Amino acid sequence: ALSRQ
Amino acid sequence: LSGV
Amino acid sequence: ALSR
Amino acid sequence: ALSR
Amino acid sequence: GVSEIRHTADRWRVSLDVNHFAPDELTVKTKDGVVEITGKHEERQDEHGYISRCFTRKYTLPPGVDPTQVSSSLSPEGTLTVEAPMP
Amino acid sequence: VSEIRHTADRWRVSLDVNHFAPDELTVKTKDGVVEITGKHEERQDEHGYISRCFTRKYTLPPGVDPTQVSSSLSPEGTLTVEAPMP
Amino acid sequence: GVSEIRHTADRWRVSLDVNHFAPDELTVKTKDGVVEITGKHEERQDEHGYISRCFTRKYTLPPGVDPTQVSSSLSPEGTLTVEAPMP
Amino acid sequence: GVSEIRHTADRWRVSLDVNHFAPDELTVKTKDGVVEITGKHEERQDEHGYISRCFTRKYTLPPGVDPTQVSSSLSPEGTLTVEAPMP
Amino acid sequence: GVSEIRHTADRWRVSLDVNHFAPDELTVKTKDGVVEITGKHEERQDEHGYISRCFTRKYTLPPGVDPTQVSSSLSPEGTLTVEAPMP
Amino acid sequence: GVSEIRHTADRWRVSLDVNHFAPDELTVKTKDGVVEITGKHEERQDEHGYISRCFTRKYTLPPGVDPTQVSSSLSPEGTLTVEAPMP
Amino acid sequence: GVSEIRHTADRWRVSLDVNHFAPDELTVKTKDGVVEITGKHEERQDEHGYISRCFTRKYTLPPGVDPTQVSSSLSPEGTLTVEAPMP
Amino acid sequence: GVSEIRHTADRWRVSLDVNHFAPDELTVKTKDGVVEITGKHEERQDEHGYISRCFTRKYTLPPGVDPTQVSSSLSPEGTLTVEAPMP
Repeated sequence: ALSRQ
Repeated sequence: LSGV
Repeated sequence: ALSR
Repeated sequence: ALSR
Repeated sequence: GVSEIRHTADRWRVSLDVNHFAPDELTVKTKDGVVEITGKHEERQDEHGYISRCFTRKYTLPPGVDPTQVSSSLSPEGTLTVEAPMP
Repeated sequence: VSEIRHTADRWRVSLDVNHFAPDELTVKTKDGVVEITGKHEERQDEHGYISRCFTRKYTLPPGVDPTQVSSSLSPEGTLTVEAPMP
Repeated sequence: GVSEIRHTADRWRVSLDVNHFAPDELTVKTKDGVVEITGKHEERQDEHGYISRCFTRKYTLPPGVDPTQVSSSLSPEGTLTVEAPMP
Repeated sequence: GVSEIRHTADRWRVSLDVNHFAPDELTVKTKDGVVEITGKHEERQDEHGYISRCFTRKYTLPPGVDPTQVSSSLSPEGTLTVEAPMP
Repeated sequence: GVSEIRHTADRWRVSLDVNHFAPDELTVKTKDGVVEITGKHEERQDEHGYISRCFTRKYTLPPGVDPTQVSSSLSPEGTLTVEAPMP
Repeated sequence: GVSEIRHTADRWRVSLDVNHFAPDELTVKTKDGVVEITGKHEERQDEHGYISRCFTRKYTLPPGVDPTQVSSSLSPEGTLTVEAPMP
Repeated sequence: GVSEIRHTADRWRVSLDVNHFAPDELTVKTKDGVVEITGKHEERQDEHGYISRCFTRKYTLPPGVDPTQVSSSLSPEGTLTVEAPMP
Repeated sequence: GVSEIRHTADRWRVSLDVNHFAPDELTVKTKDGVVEITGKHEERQDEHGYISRCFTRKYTLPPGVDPTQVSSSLSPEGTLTVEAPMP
């Protein structure tokens, strides 16, 4: 789902 | 005759 | 399911 | 304003 | 099921074919000398695909029938029988 | 199902009473307690003839004017009881 | 002589959810061909406040059912079943 | 130049009995690769009393079918045929 | 957006999703048996940023429709319904 | 969550930690001197289980800044930076 | 007679940080063996501007747990603990 | 001597669905630090009638990007992607 790095 |  |  |  | 009329001298009785509906998907209510039968089931798969159904059916009773004595039951073959004693 | 809706300026509760008409419900406040009672006579629902009765009580925050308690029933059967915070 | 097979009468059945009532707070009674089910519990504290409940529900038996053959059983899930053999 | 004979694309087809519904009581719609057939008629008198009906049935189109090329036609007997050309 | 048409024996009706346009930004005119719908709005932020839009849509009416009987109205949800009675 | 201030004499700038939200789940509008940032993602599994989230944060702009010159961009680490020139 | 010591049943528990939410802004509900925690607070002011937040997180209970025995408590540091006894 | 690894600049990106427009009916230009995406197609027939469409969407570029380095590409599905290298 992304946006967490 | 009529939640939450 | 239902009848039948 | 517009409809939505 | 079978959708026929089966009146007698001592009993008003009708049968209705509702093989697509389960017991909990049917309701029978009597008001103002009229029997009202309602059926409704959600979208579900049958032999052809996804389908939802709904219907309302009404019968007119003879005068003097006590609505608290109307009986209704569903057979395993899908025949709904509604009956009541004649005055 | 007594959905609580409190804030910092209003005490509010909503109750599901879809089987009851407006003239079958009563709300009264006494000694820091709101009492809600419903009662309806024998009546046909989706399964047949049935009569129902209940009493429910809620504790008000201390210092609520009982004359500022309002109750209203929506067309879908939600009873909302609310009052302002002092 | 030879052993025989015999048919057995159908059974009438209704189910009712009464999860709010304990077994000793429910009664099942038959009068004039009508099954009366009554629940009642005294004031009780729940998640929101205090609550007392009471209800009486009725079902009309099919004609000819022996009222002395009516039975009922309550499951752990709080569902009450009422059963009777057909004539 | 000379005239030419060309092959034609196969056709997808389903049939449905809807004799209880008039043309103006049926709608055929396609969305997301699914054909949706809806029927609904208001209360009317029949040989047993009064009756209203409603239904919604769905079919999944094969992959590659142009949804704008789906068509239908009702027969006098009450059978609705829906079809569309294959890729 | 999506456009839904339904032509019955008594009425012609089309519903159009124009949920970016205000009532004073839409126009419906009929001439030569064709309904012409035009929308235009100036630069305006939506969920992605500033944008302006314009469109013109035309529908051919069935024979005999009186253009003075065409009605058009926009719902709060942004659906424009244009309809006319059949002769 | 935490918002960092990076104003200068020439540009109004803030950075917001929104690591749970993807680019298509964020919206930045500017109206009447207020920047409004909204986020919403549907139920999905994280390290602890299923969760959904929604938020709306507003910043007040200094007077006289062109709302059409506000730019917003999300970094791959999840930092939303909103920027605009000073008047 | 003498006093007696009794064993006590194990307890299932989960812990969650919700420091941004007040007691009247958190709800704990059980549905079909699933605990659902919902938080929601209206727009308030903070160090950087205005903010409003909402979330819903779910946990699947171990089989056999009595859903009527789920309880929770909020600590001063804003930590919510949910637990229930094992059969 | 040994080979050398070098870092490469980040890229700013936006994506847009324009499946209603053909390639030559779309244009992408930069002016005053803003990207203008314009679509426009003349009247043409579809499954309902005739339709013409136009739109202009804008995006404020991040500070310091070279406007001559803006590029776009249109996938077969109908999504336009615009990107540019960051400082």
